[PDB]
Amino acid sequence: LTEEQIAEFKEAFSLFDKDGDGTITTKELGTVMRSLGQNPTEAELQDMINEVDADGNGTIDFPEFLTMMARKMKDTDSEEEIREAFRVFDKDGNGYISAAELRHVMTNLGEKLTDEEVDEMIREADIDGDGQVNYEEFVQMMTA
Amino acid sequence: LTEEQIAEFKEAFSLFDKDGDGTITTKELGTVMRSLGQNPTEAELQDMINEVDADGNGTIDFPEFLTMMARKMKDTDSEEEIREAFRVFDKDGNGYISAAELRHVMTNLGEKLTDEEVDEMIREADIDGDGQVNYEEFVQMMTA
Amino acid sequence: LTEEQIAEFKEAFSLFDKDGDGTITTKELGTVMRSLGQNPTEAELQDMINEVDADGNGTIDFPEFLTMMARKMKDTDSEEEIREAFRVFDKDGNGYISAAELRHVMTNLGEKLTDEEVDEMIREADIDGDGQVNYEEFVQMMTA
Amino acid sequence: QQDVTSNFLGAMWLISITFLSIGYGDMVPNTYCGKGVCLLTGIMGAGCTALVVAVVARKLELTKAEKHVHNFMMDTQLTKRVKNAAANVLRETWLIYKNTKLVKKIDHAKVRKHQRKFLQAIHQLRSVKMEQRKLNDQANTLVDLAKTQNIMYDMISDLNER
Amino acid sequence: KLGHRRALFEKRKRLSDYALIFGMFGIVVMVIETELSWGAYDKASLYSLALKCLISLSTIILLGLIIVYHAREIQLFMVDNGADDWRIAMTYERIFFICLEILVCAIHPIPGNYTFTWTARLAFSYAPSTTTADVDIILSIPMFLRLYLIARVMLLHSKLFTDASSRSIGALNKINFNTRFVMKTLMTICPGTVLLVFSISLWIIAAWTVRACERYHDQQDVTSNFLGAMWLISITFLSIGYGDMVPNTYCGKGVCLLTGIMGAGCTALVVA
Amino acid sequence: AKVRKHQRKFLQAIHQLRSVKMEQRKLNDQANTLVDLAKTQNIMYDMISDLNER
Ligand SMILES: Cc1ccn(-c2nc(NC3CCC(F)(F)CC3)cc(N3CCOCC3)n2)n1
Ligand SMILES: [Ca+2]
Ligand SMILES: [Ca+2]
Ligand SMILES: [Ca+2]
Ligand SMILES: [Ca+2]
Ligand SMILES: [Ca+2]
Ligand SMILES: [Ca+2]
Ligand SMILES: [K+]
Ligand SMILES: [K+]
Repeated sequence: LTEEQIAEFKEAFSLFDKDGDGTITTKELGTVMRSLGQNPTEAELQDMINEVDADGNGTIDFPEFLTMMARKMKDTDSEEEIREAFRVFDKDGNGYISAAELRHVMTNLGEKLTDEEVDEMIREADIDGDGQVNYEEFVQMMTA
Repeated sequence: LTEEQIAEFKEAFSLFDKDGDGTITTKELGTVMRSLGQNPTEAELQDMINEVDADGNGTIDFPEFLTMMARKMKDTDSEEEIREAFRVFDKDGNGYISAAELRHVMTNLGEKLTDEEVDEMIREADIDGDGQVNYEEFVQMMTA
Repeated sequence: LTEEQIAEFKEAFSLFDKDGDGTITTKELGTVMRSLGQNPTEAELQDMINEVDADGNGTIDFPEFLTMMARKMKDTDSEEEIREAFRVFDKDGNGYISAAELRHVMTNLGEKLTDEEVDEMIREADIDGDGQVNYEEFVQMMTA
Repeated sequence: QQDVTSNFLGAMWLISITFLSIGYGDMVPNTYCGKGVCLLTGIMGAGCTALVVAVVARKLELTKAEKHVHNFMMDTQLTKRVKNAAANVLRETWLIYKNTKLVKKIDHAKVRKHQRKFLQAIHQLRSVKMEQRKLNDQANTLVDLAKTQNIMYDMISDLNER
Repeated sequence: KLGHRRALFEKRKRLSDYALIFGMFGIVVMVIETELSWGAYDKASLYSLALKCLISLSTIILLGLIIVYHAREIQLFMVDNGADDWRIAMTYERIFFICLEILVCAIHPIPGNYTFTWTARLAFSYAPSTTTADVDIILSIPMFLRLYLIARVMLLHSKLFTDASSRSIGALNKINFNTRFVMKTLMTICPGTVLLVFSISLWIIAAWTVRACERYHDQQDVTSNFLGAMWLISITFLSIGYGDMVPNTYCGKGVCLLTGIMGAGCTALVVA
Repeated sequence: AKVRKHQRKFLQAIHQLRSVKMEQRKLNDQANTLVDLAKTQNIMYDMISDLNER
């Protein structure tokens, strides 16, 4: 990483981190986001600060900042979008999808596949054979 | 009656029921409406969810949806505007109209009727000499 | 000041002094400020009334209102912008600035000075010879 | 009998120029049919042009999601400029003192030049801070005001139980 | 991972400038040659050959630079979107746009001497005219289409969209940093300068185009005058209308139509 | 060749899926501005007035 790219994200950490202290908390993030017109709730702010924190400390640091600003800057993660496509049909909120609904949506909604192809997809999809697909290990095994 | 209409009806039913419980409650009916920009109150939501229900359950059923949708899509039931025309002059909110007020509005408002016609009315409209002529029966006897 | 200027000053004083009392209170100031569309809080109103209050009373009189009205009308009061320039880099809400940070900002931000000049400035500015450099002094000393 | 208004391209040109309200050139109708057609085209154009202008003026606006990023882009700047403008004041307020109370011989030209630069620095620092207030004011009055209203209504309804 | 990257952005930035230089060189040479050929020397002299071989060479190098800038863009696409073979990035839209760019940038007056027959009807008098024109005038005008390279260079040299933190923040919000976003931001921050620059740039180009078109059927110095064409363009832009000056050919009429169409929106935007 | 064709189609499907989820938020943003904001204000004012007499 170029030193210019390090002075950058630092001129931004200065913006996010007010009053010094080298730490970004929920209140500071809420203030900087409300200064732009946005009105996040407490749950949304907590989720945003949880998606970045890895220490478990509850506060974000510059090393915890560079590991995400150097990945969201470029590229296009397919693993972050296949999961979205999966959860489009998962309205319950859990992490499971029924096999019958999966077969129906694969065979009736857009570029329909044949019965044998979807049967093969199910047979290599249901590793446990319990009739409840997880669609998470199904992504880990396939995309990676 | 055709399968296509059932398809659009099921698709529309899927909008209201956010979850997969097959139920429309006071929460979804009102969450959808506020997503559409409407701002119903508790009484209005309760009345809307009440006047479609059949099996006294509070939750709205798919046959209950179909029964209302198959009728509110065509024709103009005159028994829905005659009662509104009666309610126009019912400011109090009860279900009774005084004979004198009815005679006055029939004689002085609109195209006006002669004394003989309004004399035949009341004496035919009111099934009793109480003087509190009901308008809910003069829709199920005269116009049925 | 001439008699006419005193006349306009009294006329302007009459606006804030609504119901009389010979005094302007916090409520009167808040009312006259909010009548113009502004929405000041309690802390801002208290700060505004404290910046003018003289005899520790909490109320503003004409003798203490005539002053500052002949000063916030001409000149620039450079001693009021030097303090703002110092406060620009004082984000901690205090009255001290770090010597190392002062040297860094004087060296690498705008019309960069030489090392010897900034070293001389740091040595002369530190009367107590400590890392916490005050900025109320060095503004009350050089701007005599 | 001159192939002027009976030419397809000539008629196309005439209709185009009358639609935009520029006006006729050397081609004007010889009959009432052409005059009526030109009147109809002008009447239609007098509203069509305004509608098209309104549509193309509305199509050049930023959405809310793009506004929320443009605000951050502008707020990333207007701070380097503020720091640069504030450092010059501190530089000159030291240079003037040095040149007026440290050197054995007082050079008047340097003092005058530094006192001239001090006012420019002060004015630039005062000017750069108005853009921040303008940006804050325009970034405000953009909140929904409905989600918080519903949240507060629900909280007060819950508190009504005492 | 910043090793292969940041080594292609600079290459593209240099290639854009080196393409712009050779793009503008040919325009300068064509203007000079078209102005000088009307009286200083005939089309059979050696000066025309000398001044057209340079344009041909500049076109060759411009095409050579373009066909390498596109390859660098393909390499950047491969680096960003995980892929191994380069045929993944080759779709119908990309090929069509590359072909369109090559066709647009591969037009210039070929050296030689060719002529054709031109006839037109004089305006306000309805009198036919017939002169033997040149073929080079047909190919010289479309060279003004090379002006998108200025926009490309300005977009690639912008100090706003090139910031990494802004790109990351915009990718978090799921927005695209395409040309429309840049145009909207420029209209938001500086709406008057863009309009002024566009109008001033269009004025002289349109006036020169009208003057060059209407010089074969004009023996009275009315529409073949630079100050007589700038005035016409100015009065047509504001929708006032023509006076005693109307185009004698279809080129002038088309230019006037385009100027009027542009003005009908430019005036409203400036007023707003 | 099949792998390359299917990867191209996968990229196209991704880019067409990401485009359709922006209208779903543009509609919500443009529809959230129709709230009256006065009936709820009056209701809350009445509730707070009732709560005042604790
Ligand atoms: C304009 C602007 C400024 C900040 N924005 C923003 N920041 C997010 N995360 C931050 C990253 C830095 C941190 F780690 F220090 C704290 C958490 C997340 C996020 N969003 C909104 C869009 O889709 C959901 C997530 N937006 N947006
Ligand atoms: Ca902090
Ligand atoms: Ca941490
Ligand atoms: Ca339900
Ligand atoms: Ca039911
Ligand atoms: Ca008082
Ligand atoms: Ca006092
Ligand atoms: K006109
Ligand atoms: K007009």
